[PDB]
Amino acid sequence: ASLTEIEHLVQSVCKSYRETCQLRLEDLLRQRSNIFSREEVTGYQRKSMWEMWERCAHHLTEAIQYVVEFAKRLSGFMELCQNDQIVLLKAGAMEVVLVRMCRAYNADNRTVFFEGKYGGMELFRALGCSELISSIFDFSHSLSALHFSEDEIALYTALVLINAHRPGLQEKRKVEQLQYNLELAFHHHLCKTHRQSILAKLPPKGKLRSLCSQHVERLQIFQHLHPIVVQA
Amino acid sequence: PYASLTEIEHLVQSVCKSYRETCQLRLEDLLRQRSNIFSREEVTGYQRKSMWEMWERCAHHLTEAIQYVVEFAKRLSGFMELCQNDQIVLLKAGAMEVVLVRMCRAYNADNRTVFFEGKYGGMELFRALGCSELISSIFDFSHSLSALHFSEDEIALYTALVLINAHRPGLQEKRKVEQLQYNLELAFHHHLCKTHRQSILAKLPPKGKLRSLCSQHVERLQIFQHLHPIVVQAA
Ligand SMILES: C[C@H]1[C@H](C)CC[C@]2(C(=O)O)CC[C@]3(C)C(=CC[C@@H]4[C@@]5(C)CC[C@H](O)C(C)(C)[C@@H]5CC[C@]43C)[C@H]12
Ligand SMILES: C[C@H]1[C@H](C)CC[C@]2(C(=O)O)CC[C@]3(C)C(=CC[C@@H]4[C@@]5(C)CC[C@H](O)C(C)(C)[C@@H]5CC[C@]43C)[C@H]12
Repeated sequence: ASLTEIEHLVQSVCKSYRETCQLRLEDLLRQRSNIFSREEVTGYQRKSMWEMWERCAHHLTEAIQYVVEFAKRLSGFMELCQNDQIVLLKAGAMEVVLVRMCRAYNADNRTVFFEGKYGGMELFRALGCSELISSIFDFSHSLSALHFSEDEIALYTALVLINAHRPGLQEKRKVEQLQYNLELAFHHHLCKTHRQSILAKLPPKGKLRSLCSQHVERLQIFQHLHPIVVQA
Repeated sequence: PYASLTEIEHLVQSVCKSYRETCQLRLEDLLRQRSNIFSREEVTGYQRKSMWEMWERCAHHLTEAIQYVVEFAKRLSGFMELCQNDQIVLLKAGAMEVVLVRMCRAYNADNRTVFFEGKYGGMELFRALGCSELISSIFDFSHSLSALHFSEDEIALYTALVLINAHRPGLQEKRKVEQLQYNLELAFHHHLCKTHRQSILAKLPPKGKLRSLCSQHVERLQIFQHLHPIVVQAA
């Protein structure tokens, strides 16, 4: 495609992101000084595994709704058939949530914004999967080190989601073409803003998939269907 | 392993129990409201609404009804043993089909009205949807279902088989679904036998009828930029 087309794709992906970013970055940043006390930590830690999983499913669900609304504003995505839309969301909506997560993560003290205050990974002890949790914290930590702008997140997440490697696609060449255009958009934007250097520092592609499918598997143990599926 | 009388009886109970806990609205509450009918002015207030407003309302009722159907599925212990892919295939194909069966409970065959947003109204309430043939078709279908005079337990067992259908294309563990379907069939037939209700079997909606009605609604939702309503979307 032309320069004008690539520019228009950059603008439309960032617009769609901006409209669906769930919480404003400034609100997340302002809250950084607001940290759970030890007593509040041990209040979280003493909760039933069932209660913590319920909370964490509910945050996952709500964050995924914003990601599906992101996908719905990418005119490329609304052109795909229904099965291919489901395939991309089922594999990618939760991966996008885990990238967006880095906005709510404070690298200075290794804490995340969770339910009104920042807390460290020990807040989630009642989840009973401390290796998974610690790895999630390492992944967000590696993302924080890139210092993403809002627009880099938009462009990077569009690529996470519009992904021709997902198994089960029916219009693979079409998804490949959309993905190709989105890579051009991302690359162009980074060159224009003197930020090409991040491309070599992005996490290995399978890392994100592995972190998500371990979450999905724990949700399944706790009787929650894939969080793309409407439940209550 | 061929299920005992006790095993099949226990299956009848657990399906009816799951239904009862997720039936969304109580039958009594629906029936009591039958005397409460939209006025002509209220009807034309519906009809003047934008296509986008009425599709928003109808998508919203569909979604919420599907959530109760999904919760129905999650309580069928057979269904939680299925793999993730099969769970999706069955709900994508069957959750809204269950909704269109459950709808008959909100349908009054005496005057062909449906309970919608606090009062009963005829199909003309839905004119702004711009698919009058489809809506007329849905009313005929609910009318035909109402003739059967279903009990809640019959809706429970019928709708479990709407969902657990081993012929849905794309199933990866077809054998597992066939096993579940066969027991649900025994459970439904056993219950109908015991209550002298087997005559309803020949009268159940033809193969594909439910599917065609759901696929038409999904297509219209898709025209109005709503993905398949099994997929979580703006709250
Ligand atoms: C993605 C962001 C969003 C941009 C803003 C709101 C968000 C929220 O739901 O509050 C902030 C916290 C995390 C990171 C959000 C969603 C999911 C996670 C999650 C439940 C993800 C799985 C993890 O293992 C863990 C339990 C640590 C987090 C906690 C932070 C949460 C709950 C939301
Ligand atoms: C299934 C029941 C439930 C047992 C009780 C609550 C229910 C509700 O959502 O209020 C009653 C009405 C219908 C039948 C319900 C769900 C969807 C339908 C639907 C939108 C289905 C599609 C049809 O074309 C039509 C537009 C006529 C109906 C309207 C009534 C509704 C909105 C709910």
